[PDB]
Amino acid sequence: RRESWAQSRDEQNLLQQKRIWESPLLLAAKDNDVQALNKLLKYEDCKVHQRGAMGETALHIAALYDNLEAAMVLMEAAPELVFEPMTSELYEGQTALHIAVVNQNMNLVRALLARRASVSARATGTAFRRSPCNLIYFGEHPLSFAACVNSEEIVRLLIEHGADIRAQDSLGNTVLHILILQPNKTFACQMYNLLLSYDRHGDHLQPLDLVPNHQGLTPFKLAGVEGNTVMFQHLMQKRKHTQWTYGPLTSTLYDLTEIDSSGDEQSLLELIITTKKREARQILDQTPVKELVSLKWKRYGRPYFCMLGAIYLLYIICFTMCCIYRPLKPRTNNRTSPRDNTLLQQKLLQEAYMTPKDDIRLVGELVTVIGAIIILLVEVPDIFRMGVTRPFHVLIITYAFMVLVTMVMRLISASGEVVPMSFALVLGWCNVMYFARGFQMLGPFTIMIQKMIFGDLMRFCWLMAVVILGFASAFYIIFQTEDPEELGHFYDYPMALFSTFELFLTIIDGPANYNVDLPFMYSITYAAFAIIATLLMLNLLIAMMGDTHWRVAHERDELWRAQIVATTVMLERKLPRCLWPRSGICGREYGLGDRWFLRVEDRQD
Amino acid sequence: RRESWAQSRDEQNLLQQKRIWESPLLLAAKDNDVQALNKLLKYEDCKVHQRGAMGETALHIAALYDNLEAAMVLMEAAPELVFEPMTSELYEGQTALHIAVVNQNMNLVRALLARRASVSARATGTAFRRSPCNLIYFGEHPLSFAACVNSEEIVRLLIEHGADIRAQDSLGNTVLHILILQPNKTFACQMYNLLLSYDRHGDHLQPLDLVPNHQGLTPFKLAGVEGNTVMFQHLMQKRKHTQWTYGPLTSTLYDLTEIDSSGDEQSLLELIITTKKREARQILDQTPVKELVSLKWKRYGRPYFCMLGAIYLLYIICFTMCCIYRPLKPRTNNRTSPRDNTLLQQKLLQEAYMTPKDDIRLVGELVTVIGAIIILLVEVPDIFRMGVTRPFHVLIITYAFMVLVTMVMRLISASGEVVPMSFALVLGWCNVMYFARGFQMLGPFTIMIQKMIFGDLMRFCWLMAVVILGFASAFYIIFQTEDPEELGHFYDYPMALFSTFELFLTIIDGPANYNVDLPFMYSITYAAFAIIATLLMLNLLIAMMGDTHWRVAHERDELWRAQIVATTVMLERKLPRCLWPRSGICGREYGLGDRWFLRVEDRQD
Ligand SMILES: CC(C)CCC[C@@H](C)[C@H]1CC[C@H]2[C@@H]3CC=C4C[C@@H](OC(=O)CCC(=O)O)CC[C@]4(C)[C@H]3CC[C@]12C
Ligand SMILES: CC(C)CCC[C@@H](C)[C@H]1CC[C@H]2[C@@H]3CC=C4C[C@@H](OC(=O)CCC(=O)O)CC[C@]4(C)[C@H]3CC[C@]12C
Ligand SMILES: CC(C)CCC[C@@H](C)[C@H]1CC[C@H]2[C@@H]3CC=C4C[C@@H](OC(=O)CCC(=O)O)CC[C@]4(C)[C@H]3CC[C@]12C
Ligand SMILES: CC(C)CCC[C@@H](C)[C@H]1CC[C@H]2[C@@H]3CC=C4C[C@@H](OC(=O)CCC(=O)O)CC[C@]4(C)[C@H]3CC[C@]12C
Ligand SMILES: CC(C)CCC[C@@H](C)[C@H]1CC[C@H]2[C@@H]3CC=C4C[C@@H](OC(=O)CCC(=O)O)CC[C@]4(C)[C@H]3CC[C@]12C
Ligand SMILES: CC(C)CCC[C@@H](C)[C@H]1CC[C@H]2[C@@H]3CC=C4C[C@@H](OC(=O)CCC(=O)O)CC[C@]4(C)[C@H]3CC[C@]12C
Ligand SMILES: [Ca+2]
Repeated sequence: RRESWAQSRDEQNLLQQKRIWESPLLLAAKDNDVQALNKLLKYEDCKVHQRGAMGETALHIAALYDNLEAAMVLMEAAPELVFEPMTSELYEGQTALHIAVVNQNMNLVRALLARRASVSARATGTAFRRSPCNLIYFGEHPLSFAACVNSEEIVRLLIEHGADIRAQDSLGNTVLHILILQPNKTFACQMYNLLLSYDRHGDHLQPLDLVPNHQGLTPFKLAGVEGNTVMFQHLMQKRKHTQWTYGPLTSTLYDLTEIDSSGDEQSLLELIITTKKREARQILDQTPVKELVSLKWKRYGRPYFCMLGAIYLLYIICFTMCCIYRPLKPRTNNRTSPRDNTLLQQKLLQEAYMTPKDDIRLVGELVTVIGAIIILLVEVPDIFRMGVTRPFHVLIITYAFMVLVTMVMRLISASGEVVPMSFALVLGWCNVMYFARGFQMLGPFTIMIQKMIFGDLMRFCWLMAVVILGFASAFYIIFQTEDPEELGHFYDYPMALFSTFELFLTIIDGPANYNVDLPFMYSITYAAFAIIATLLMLNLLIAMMGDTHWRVAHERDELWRAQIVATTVMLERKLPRCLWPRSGICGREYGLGDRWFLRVEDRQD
Repeated sequence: RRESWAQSRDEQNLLQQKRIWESPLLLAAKDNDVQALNKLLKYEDCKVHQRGAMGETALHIAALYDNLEAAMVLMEAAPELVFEPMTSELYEGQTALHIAVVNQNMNLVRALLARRASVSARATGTAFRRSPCNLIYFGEHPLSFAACVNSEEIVRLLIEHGADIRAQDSLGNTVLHILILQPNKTFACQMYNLLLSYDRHGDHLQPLDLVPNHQGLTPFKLAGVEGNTVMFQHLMQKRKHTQWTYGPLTSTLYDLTEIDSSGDEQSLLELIITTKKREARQILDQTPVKELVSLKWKRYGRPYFCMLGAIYLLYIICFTMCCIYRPLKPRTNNRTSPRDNTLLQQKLLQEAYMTPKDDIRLVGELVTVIGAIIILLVEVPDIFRMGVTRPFHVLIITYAFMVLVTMVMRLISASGEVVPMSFALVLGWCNVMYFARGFQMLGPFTIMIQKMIFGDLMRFCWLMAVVILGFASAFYIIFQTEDPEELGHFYDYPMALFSTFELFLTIIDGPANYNVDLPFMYSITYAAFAIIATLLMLNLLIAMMGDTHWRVAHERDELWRAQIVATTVMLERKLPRCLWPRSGICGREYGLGDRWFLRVEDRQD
């Protein structure tokens, strides 16, 4: 199932080595063999256009095994074999110019250009596309191939012979975008300068560092999403304008145009926080950005997050107050058939709103219903307007349904409404833990409780729900032939599981009676449940929750700053303008244009 | 709100760059432009006194962007432009001599001194004052500016031209005080020697290392408060007088005048322990001081701290003894209206002191009242005599009120006095934890209990008082329609919070009855409270109290020595002389003057 692509790849690469061993022409191109390559091309031609296992000529082989002399003898006998690409599906459109560039063969690339090779050869195969299957993402063009391998010789050689500097691949990446997607980040900085040096701006469109992809990303914005910090410090030096320097002081000044959210729908700060990478959050510490989100939060962002956290805390007190005064008449019927098993003595009211203390509650209930529709008007026209659904969004909409269920369940006088009022008194209060991110020291406590549930408890609840089902289905059998008035823990099977879950966690004690003879098999089975499940499997979980606290408190300040960017972006697109002005100091009154700058000085030495 | 100071700073620094771009004269001073600076000053003058955005001439710009030749052409056309300072509020009083010194421009400072520049220019701006807003604290004078940048050339150059070595800024700091407030501490040691070398003592007042500030600190005492250890080892070598050396032995001898508390109101040991810095306690390990407070404590300081801890331990036993024998007659009235809810059967006496076993208690009560006025006579005329109130002071005055409340509450025969007797039996005993600092190994256990309450429990009680209010207001609703004779934990709402606080910490068990049918929603809600709140949020707090024990026991001996200095200073000003003599061996009988020395020998090699 969807794994034969790596199986057919390995059969095709072995099919290449079979046809390279059958033909005497092509076996005389692996190891050069100029004595026989003369003699084979002397016979008549012996089929100079022999296609191998993957669409290849005899000149592709001599360029691939780095045979300079075997191609010089071949090109003098080749009428047009520089022109033909490979005609495969795996390696499609790869001319012989591509192969001679990647191997840094400087003498062969001078040869193929001399016989008029096309430098715009679209190598549109499937072994060159951006994929986790392919270990290389070089591009499509020989200028793109020469840039990724860090060869400063062929790059000068191809531009002189007319290579296009603005060519794009299938993913729309210009030749400066692929250099950001390379592992050797230091060598990609020099190639970023050398390729942009061949940009004579002749009233063409945007000058090669602003050309977007099919997604819309510039090379600056692509270096932010991909977590490329070395190609971010180097690309920022075009944008800072250093003012006066005064001994050790240096009053630099950053441009801040593609970083801050303009009238354009996206910004750099929105792309960093919503991407699926982890190294992209490392770029949120650099000197243009760290002084931006800590200036956008100290002013304009903390007072709008505490006013939004004091209305909600005076809302969920208004909901708790109008819910512990719920109606509750004294009874209707007699004590039903179970003798003393059924203790319940209220059976809440039907439809009486008299007695004016209930009219005070009616004002306190309509606030909690209006307050639960406004949640469904700023959350439901977000997901059903953007489509994708990527987690306190889902704990504030679930609260918003459980109030709206209770309204429908009361107007029709349905009976049991203590169940929607128990998913709203605990989902409603435990969302005040969301507002513990405007405080730095209370911030990543919400991170630890996520990584202890979904990372250390969902991985060890499957080895605890097996021991608990093992010993509760053994405790039930032992106390199945007993009298469940004394020692009545395990009286039926749904209670045997709940009263073994509690004995696991050591919250209830552990049963004994001392006035009766407990069955013999209980004293052995419980003395093996106190060992395998109380001190040895519970105290393995508490140790797993003691190095998830450690590896989060070790990076306390980095997890908080990613909670401030994600809050400020959420609070900027919803809360409108004239209450949230642009950050920084504008141009247009200091002779700088329509750009929004942000200066900062730092003592260096 | 009080953040426009950094906003008006950034607009003013951009207003400088606008007026530097409008004037052809001043734009010909950034990049020197000697072709046009000749042509502009040839026209007529074209306003040689043009003030820019911040009070500046055209010569300030040529000194700020390090333009030597643009000022040489300008000063020959400048009639008096060396004289005028900046006339701003930000950069006020800064002449052009200040700017040429900071940039280490040696050729320009020779020029401005040749045209008779004043070297006593009070640069009394607001961008030079000591503040966390300003990244530099250089001073006011060009001799003060040359000392901070570590230039040994201009410092010789200014003293030859008559710079005052004893000048003071607005904060009273002489030129040796600012060198202690510099980050490069190694380079500030050489400048301390070179500036003090120009001190020919000519029957002037105290020789430049004893001149106080407006606070009263000498440069030696300022190096103690500011935590500057490198400027403390270097400044101590003036004070030690080395005696005989005998192979590896070396019997050095320290001066100990500005360290130990003289008749002067302050000492070095009082300033270290009462300042708001943390690096100031690092200086309390150096060789003059560490052998002082460990000689002031082994004798004279431990026997006066254990006699003061055995009177108090025989006082709080006298208070416990006279409080569990409190009067308690057998009743007055009947069992009041609640059936068996009100179990109480004493209702303490009014005013009977007969039956001579009560006359023994009266002697035991007057000791506990006299003992609680003496606390209010050595503590209340301290805070209301010094004004500022900066924490076992507040747990010994709170004990002193709760005894004095109980005296007033008994003489008027008021009813409920079990509440002031319960803030005095627990505040009174838990102050014997104060006297666990005369013991080295019991010492910083009092530090750990502070940093676990005010540092790890006041930060995580706000994420626990939300879950506890969430589940107690859900447990109350479920057991609101029940019979609270069986399973009567949550019978009213103040008890639902207390019986969920206890279920959180796992001190009471967890309710069950097994003879009745508990409601269905309880078995789900409690099985989610045992997970989110017993093993996952409690065992996150216990891990937070396991790396606060670690980071205090790692520095066990440093926290104890700061508890001995703070005890010895407190016990020296209250307990008078003739019971606490001066430490060290005096002069005046060995030909050394009126100084109090302390010798120590150490094997070196
Ligand atoms: C009748 C009166 C009482 C009206 C009551 C309205 C408020 C109690 C509600 C209405 C809309 C709610 C907001 C709707 C959306 C959000 C975003 C939501 O953010 C997330 O889910 C996470 C995003 C992030 O991590 O930044 C958190 C709750 C919050 C602020 C809600 C807080 C409480 C609000 C203001
Ligand atoms: C921290 C570790 C132990 C997590 C492991 C998860 C499970 C082992 C626990 C967590 C939730 C528990 C359940 C939560 C609630 C109930 C309902 C309880 O009784 C009922 O309310 C249903 C009976 C009825 O139908 O009336 C029976 C046990 C059961 C299934 C519990 C069985 C054990 C469960 C699956
Ligand atoms: C009738 C008889 C029993 C008189 C009883 C008097 C003592 C029981 C009281 C009176 C004054 C009290 C003292 C008043 C002041 C202080 C300083 C106080 O120091 C601090 O608060 C912290 C200072 C530091 O950290 O060094 C600690 C308690 C102590 C020694 C008190 C110890 C107990 C004393 C001697
Ligand atoms: C009747 C009920 C409400 C009991 C009330 C008890 C609290 C009011 C008391 C009991 C124990 C006290 C604590 C005991 C010990 C310390 C350590 C103490 O730490 C230091 O003083 C260390 C610094 C130093 O070296 O002086 C600070 C006060 C504190 C937290 C105390 C704070 C107040 C507490 C919690
Ligand atoms: C270690 C963690 C859990 C600290 C978190 C702090 C709070 C969650 C705790 C600490 C003190 C507790 C309070 C201490 C004492 C009381 C009084 C108690 O009943 C009373 O005495 C008042 C009722 C009446 O008026 O008669 C009700 C619970 C309450 C408020 C407790 C509720 C829970 C509190 C606020
Ligand atoms: C009636 C019974 C079933 C009670 C049901 C309780 C649960 C449905 C609730 C109560 C507390 C909740 C948790 C409270 C806090 C968090 C942390 C929260 O973490 C973050 O959002 C961190 C990331 C960020 O910074 O936004 C994720 C949800 C989670 C696990 C919640 C998941 C759902 C929980 C377990
Ligand atoms: Ca128990």
